[PDB]
Amino acid sequence: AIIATAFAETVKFSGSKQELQKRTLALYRQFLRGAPTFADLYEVQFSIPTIRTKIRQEFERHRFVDDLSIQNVLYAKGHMEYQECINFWKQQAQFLKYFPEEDDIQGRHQPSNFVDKFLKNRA
Amino acid sequence: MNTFIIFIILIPIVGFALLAVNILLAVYKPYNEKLGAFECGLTSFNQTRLAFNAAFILVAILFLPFDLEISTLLPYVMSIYLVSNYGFTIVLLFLLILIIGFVYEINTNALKINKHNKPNTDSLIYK
Amino acid sequence: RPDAEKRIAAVLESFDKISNPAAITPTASFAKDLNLDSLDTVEVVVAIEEEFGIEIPDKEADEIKSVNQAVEYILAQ
Amino acid sequence: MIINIVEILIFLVCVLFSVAYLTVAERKTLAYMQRRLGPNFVGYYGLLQAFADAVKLLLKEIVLPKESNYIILVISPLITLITALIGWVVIPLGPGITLGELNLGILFSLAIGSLGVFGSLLSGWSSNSKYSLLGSIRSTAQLISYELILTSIFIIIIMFVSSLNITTIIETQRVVWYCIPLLPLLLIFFIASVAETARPPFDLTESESELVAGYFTEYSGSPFVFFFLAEYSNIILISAFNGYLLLGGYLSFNYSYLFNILFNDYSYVSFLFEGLINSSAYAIKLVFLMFSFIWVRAAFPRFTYDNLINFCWIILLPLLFGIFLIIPSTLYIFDSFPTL
Amino acid sequence: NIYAGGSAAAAPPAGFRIHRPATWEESEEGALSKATKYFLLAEMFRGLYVVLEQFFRAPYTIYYPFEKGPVSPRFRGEHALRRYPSGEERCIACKLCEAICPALAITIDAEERIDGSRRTTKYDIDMTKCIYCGYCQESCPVDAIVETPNVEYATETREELLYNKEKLLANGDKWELELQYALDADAPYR
Amino acid sequence: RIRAFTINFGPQHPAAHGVLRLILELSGEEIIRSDPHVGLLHRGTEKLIEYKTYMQALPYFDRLDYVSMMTNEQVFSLAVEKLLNVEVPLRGKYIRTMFGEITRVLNHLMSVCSHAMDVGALTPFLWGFEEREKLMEFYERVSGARLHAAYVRPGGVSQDLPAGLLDDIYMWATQFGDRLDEIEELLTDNRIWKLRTVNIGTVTAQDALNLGLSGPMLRGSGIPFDIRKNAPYDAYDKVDFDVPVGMNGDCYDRYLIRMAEFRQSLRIIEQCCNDMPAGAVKVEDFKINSPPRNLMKEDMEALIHHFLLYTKGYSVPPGETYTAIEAPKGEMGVYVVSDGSERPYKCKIRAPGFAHLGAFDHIARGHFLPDAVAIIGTMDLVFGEVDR
Amino acid sequence: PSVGQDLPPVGGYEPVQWRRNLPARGFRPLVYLAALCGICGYGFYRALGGIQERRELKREK
Amino acid sequence: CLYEGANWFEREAYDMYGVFFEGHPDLRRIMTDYGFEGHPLRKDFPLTGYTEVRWD
Amino acid sequence: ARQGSFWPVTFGLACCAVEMMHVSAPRYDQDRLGIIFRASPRQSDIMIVAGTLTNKMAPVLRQVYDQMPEPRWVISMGSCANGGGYYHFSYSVVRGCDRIVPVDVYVPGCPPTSEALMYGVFQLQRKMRNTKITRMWYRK
Ligand SMILES: CCCCCCCCCCCCCCCCCC(=O)OC[C@H](COP(=O)(O)OCCN)OC(=O)CCCCCCCCCCCCCCCCC
Ligand SMILES: CCCCCCCCCCCC(=O)OC[C@H](COP(=O)(O)OCC[N+](C)(C)C)OC(=O)CCCCCCCCCCC
Ligand SMILES: CCCCCCCCCCCC(=O)OC[C@H](COP(=O)(O)OCC[N+](C)(C)C)OC(=O)CCCCCCCCCCC
Ligand code: SF4
Ligand code: SF4
Ligand code: SF4
Repeated sequence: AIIATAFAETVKFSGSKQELQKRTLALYRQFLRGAPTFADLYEVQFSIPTIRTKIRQEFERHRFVDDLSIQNVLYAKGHMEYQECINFWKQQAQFLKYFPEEDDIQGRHQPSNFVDKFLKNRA
Repeated sequence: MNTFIIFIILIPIVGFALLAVNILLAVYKPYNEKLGAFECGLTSFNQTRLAFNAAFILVAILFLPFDLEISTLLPYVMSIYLVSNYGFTIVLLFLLILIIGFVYEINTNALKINKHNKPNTDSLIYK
Repeated sequence: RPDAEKRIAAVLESFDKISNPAAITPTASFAKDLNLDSLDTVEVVVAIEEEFGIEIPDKEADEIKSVNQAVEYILAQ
Repeated sequence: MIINIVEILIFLVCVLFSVAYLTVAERKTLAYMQRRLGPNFVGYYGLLQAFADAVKLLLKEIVLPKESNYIILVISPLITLITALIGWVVIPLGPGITLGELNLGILFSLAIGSLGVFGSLLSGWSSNSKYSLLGSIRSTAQLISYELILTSIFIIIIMFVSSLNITTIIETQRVVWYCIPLLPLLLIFFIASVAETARPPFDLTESESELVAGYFTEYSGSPFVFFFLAEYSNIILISAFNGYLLLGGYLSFNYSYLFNILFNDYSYVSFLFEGLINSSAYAIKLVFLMFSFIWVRAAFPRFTYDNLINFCWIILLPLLFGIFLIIPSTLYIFDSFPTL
Repeated sequence: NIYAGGSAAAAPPAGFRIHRPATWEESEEGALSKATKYFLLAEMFRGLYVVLEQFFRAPYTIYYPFEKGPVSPRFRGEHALRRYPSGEERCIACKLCEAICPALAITIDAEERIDGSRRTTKYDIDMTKCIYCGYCQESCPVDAIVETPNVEYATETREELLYNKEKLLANGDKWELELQYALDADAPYR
Repeated sequence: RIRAFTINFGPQHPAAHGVLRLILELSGEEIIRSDPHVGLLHRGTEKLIEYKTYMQALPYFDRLDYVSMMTNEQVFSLAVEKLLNVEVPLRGKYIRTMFGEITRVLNHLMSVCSHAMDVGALTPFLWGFEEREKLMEFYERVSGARLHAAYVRPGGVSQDLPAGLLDDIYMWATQFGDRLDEIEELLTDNRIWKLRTVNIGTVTAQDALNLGLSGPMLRGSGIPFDIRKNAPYDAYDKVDFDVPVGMNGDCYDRYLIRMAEFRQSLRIIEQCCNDMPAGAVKVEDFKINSPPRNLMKEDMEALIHHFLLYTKGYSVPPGETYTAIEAPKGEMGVYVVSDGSERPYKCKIRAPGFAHLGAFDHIARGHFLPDAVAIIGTMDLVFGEVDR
Repeated sequence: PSVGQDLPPVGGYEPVQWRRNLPARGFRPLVYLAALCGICGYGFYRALGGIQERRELKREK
Repeated sequence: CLYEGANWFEREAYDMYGVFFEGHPDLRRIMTDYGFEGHPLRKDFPLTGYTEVRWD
Repeated sequence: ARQGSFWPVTFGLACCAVEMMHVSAPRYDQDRLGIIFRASPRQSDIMIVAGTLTNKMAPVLRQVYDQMPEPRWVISMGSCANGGGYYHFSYSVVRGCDRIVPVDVYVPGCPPTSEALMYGVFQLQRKMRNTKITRMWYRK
């Protein structure tokens, strides 16, 4: 395996936090440019800004992470997920893993209080 | 009414009838995941345009000037007795003028596609 | 050009976290004047380049901080 | 009017059966080459297998995928079908027994085999995929490239007759066949015949290409039965071409002495007996030839496209130029040119 | 001697050097003799004649529902719970077939019955996760479950392919004449 | 900018051997970059070995590399024998030499004939599978089932041969010597089979080591190495044979050395039919494999041992081993970490075809698209190996 | 003790065939070419004789 | 960088174990599902796993 | 007609695929029954899931099944193809193709003997005897 795959990056670990911040910045740009490609590629039902707000929300999940080393593994996993999504190796059934709640309302009787959780003993 | 033209009218009606018995007798019942081209159980994006080799196009561009000779040799082969000893030499010269253009083609290796699988010709000179 | 900067501001208007769409001055900083985030800057710069059809490299994308620099940048095409 | 419609009915029904049992006979002999029986679960000894395939195949539905032109997808089976079937006129089953006797039957036989390329190439664009289109390119380029040397072998044979009529060739052939002077021509016409149908000595599309089932992969029902019929009609049709211009058409031996023993006078039993002998000789030529096609299918691997084009244009065709030069020169050296 | 280091008695063998490939001029064949084989396709015709010889010989096919192929008594198919002479269920619920089964197909509940004898209340095999290793037959000390050589029991539902105690006792009923033939020839070798 | 059109040889493809997704980026017909995907068959067999005892872990090995069962059985049994510090008897060594070679004959038979089909020859497919049926009858006699046999166990062998098999393996060998000359006729000196396989798949001898290639692919390329001569095991020292090793790294010398390992394997079968001794077939003691059913129904000690080797299992001393043998695919080994408990703490197979498919895009650059398929047939991808 | 097992014969089996049995069959290639030229040239004899005979027939008609 | 054949192995040791190999072109998953969250051959990961598949 | 010609797609992927190539072998022939592997689902009547089904292939198995023309059946060969099998408690496996494709005949056996696969084929052909496509339209 002399030559590598198209959107590959040799995995490299940064000792400063600001270089990691620059790389996650560039990576958000790379996801965000490729969202029309994903909407065309996986033949989804909805609009491009829902993919874009999914991308924003998945970075909103990991904002207050302190440890640089954990930020590094998190960056490498995110770039691998990008490389799978952009090359069309993932399929539409695993692309729509990312959207479990949009596709259908699961049903009536959502338990919120203690009583509705109790009547079905958490189901 | 010869029996030559019953045939050329009659093959199609057989073919139209077999196509019609398929359209009438089989069910239709399609949907979206049934539709779509086949490549090995995986969908993919098709690229809008792809590149090709010059020999691929060159086979069928080059095909026609050899085909036009083979149909030019067809008037001679019917009149070969009349032009005894004379049209023979003219057809020789015609074929020889063709053969030297053909040996141009085979000397240039126009239809051959090379391989870029070079075995690393250059040896290991150090320092 | 005059119409193009209006197009930049018309893109930049259609977002959230801006409680004053009349606060889009030609020297508006994204972080300072508009209260945008670390992600919102490269959200809006990609939304700007989407409007035209051009593509921008990384050294010309990391540097854009104000709408002044976007209108200075606009003539790459 | 009643007599020409019953003759074309009987020739149709004799040829359309004989292209069905060809495929049965193919599975049979390919099985026994590989030391296994063929089909024997469909008729008393496996016969009317092709009718089981055909009646089921007409009951499968026709799917027309979303990238396709649906008309072109269904019209290429019709034109490939008729073009593989229109060429059955001009063959004689005896002296002047054709379905239309015309003065130039080779030019017709050579113009219909030119019309058969389209249903390959055109079928590549229906359901336009870039992995399908390029496979149709490779198939069409091979198909025309061996049609060239096919046409050339014809014109080398018509150098000896100087008549485009076909029963004129076979009557000319009574003194000697054309295979026995021109033995290398039989070998290279056989391999060009194997190429022109894209048989699996010389195949790349059905097996090796990026489609698993050739250019016709995405089909079902009537568009598959028409291609399937057209390939084996092409088998027995180029077999017929070999049967008349290179082997004896309907000629086996002299059979004058056997007649002067048996018969006394011209009567309908005599014309019937002579027709049986003539078409029996033609049929045994054609059956040995379809057995040769199935026999060369069994023993061999296939070709790269580079091997294939290097085969046709660089090896066989210069040899063919030498043949163009040597044969009218041999008719020249001795005082023998053929008369119209 | 003493060898260097990076050096054993695994030297190159006597003759590991190749000979230089022969040029065209140092060949015993003539150009005419070689090219007759070239244009007359010699070895192609030899390989053609091989399969022509194979056309004229005896095929191997047997006709399956009328003629069956080979059987050794060791062969394994569907499952059967045997019975003693004079009819007793043989399964003393020792759970050894359950403990060894590499794909966890066996499930058993066991209770002491009215006689005070130890028997299975529930015996069960999932045939969709059975792998036919025969450990369940090797493990049983009473030799209560065996593998009958029946492979012809293909079904149309999954529910039918789950074998309780009753289906397996009916199999060990049905195949007992046959399992006699199998264990008369296997039981010394076990 | 050389823009490359991308394809897959996806799963539903006859020449992809079922499970192989193969992203190929081509420019015209040359391949400029290849990328095999794998995992479509992967089942986590190695996570499952850790929750089963060694005797229960025994079928996980002939499930993978499903063309050559007894060799996969043999590598795990030899690794556990090395950990257990036990010595298998003499007859049990000669019997796993022999069934390790009709497994080799069956492997090369399936491999050469499936390659010849992938290129286009149809008849060796059926002649070879006939000889495979003649050998699956012997597996059906020896074990119970034909295709998956748990015969080679960590103690030794499952059970004794049937009563009259040794006079039968001779009667097969006498005709197989001619049945394989005949398959050799229409491939070895076919000009089509030659031209389709001459400079395809060329591996230089220094690149064959960095890629981790072994068996017929390392011996295609000049280097004389095979485990059953270099580091011998299971009574291959006592049995005399030779080894074929190619000179050019092509697919044709990988072909010619397969054709001669049939010959050498038939030589093994004859020399082991003649020299078979008597004696025990399992290991001596009943603390690692079971007593006979004659004895355990009479013996209190042996009933205790029988009832414990199946509920609990035997225990292995704590340690780690990598045991490598030569499958017909190449060098196959297993790295097992033994807790000291009766379940392995960790197992790992080294699939031989894993390193071969991993070395695909080093070789298959610059070749045409038909020549990306005859190179699959030489690296012998059965895919029980590659993913698991 | 070991009774009832399968053992080899006391004299051993006969040796099997494991060498390549590929004997060179056919005539010399010069024999096939000489036969080819003979078959061809006799065919050209009959063919050109028939062409000249057909020319005399055309003269008569 | 030393060995051309190592990287697939390294990458296999990625997906089952999550061990990193710094300086590796084409490090990503192999022989698991594409959207698979988790590293299987690891003592906290259960046998049957977290998810299952059906056709809705 | 649906019986005497009988065309499966050669989906077989693992252990049970070689056992299918023994149904192509000269001892148990399938040509003598009318069986041939048209290796494209656009032309195969039926499918054979012969081998395991992991979670990475379940959409691929369905997309191959989606394509075949409407008179279509499927037989499930092996024990890994009905109910998971040997790999039932594994993270990356589908517990049988019953979840993905609607299956008509189950052929059990972990290498289900070529005898038994052929018997499953005869059972499917018996199911084709009583399909009653034209009696159904009379509303029996
Ligand atoms: C002194 C007078 C002059 C003497 C010479 C006489 C000249 C006239 C003789 C003409 C006869 C020509 C017959 C065709 C010749 C084809 C030549 C050939 O074999 O192909 C060579 C080609 C390899 O080409 P190359 O690159 O040169 O190989 C060098 C390797 N380093 O390899 C290939 O391309 C592959 C081979 C393909 C062959 C096609 C095989 C397909 C079908 C075989 C038909 C068998 C017929 C059986 C029919 C029934 C028989 C009863
Ligand atoms: C049904 C009619 C079929 C005719 C055959 C087709 C055209 C002829 C092709 C030439 C091949 C050939 O016959 O060559 C003859 C050679 C045998 O000669 P040799 O043993 O090598 O000794 C040669 C020693 N020298 C060189 C010193 C003289 O090959 C064979 O016999 C192999 C079997 C092919 C059988 C073909 C059937 C014909 C019967 C021949 C029985 C001897
Ligand atoms: C390069 C080519 C060199 C040819 C050298 C051969 C000289 C042999 C001498 C025999 C002549 C002879 O005696 O045969 C004469 C024959 C038969 O004629 P006729 O009817 O009996 O004569 C009666 C005269 N009337 C008609 C006036 C009454 O006529 C021929 O044409 C056959 C010539 C032999 C064929 C040579 C072909 C060579 C192969 C060419 C491959 C392309
Ligand atoms: S069948 Fe055997 S192992 Fe199973 S519970 Fe009964 S006696 Fe025990
Ligand atoms: S044969 Fe094996 S998997 Fe099946 S029940 Fe017996 S021990 Fe369990
Ligand atoms: S069913 Fe059995 S033989 Fe088939 S793939 Fe699964 S474990 Fe292997």
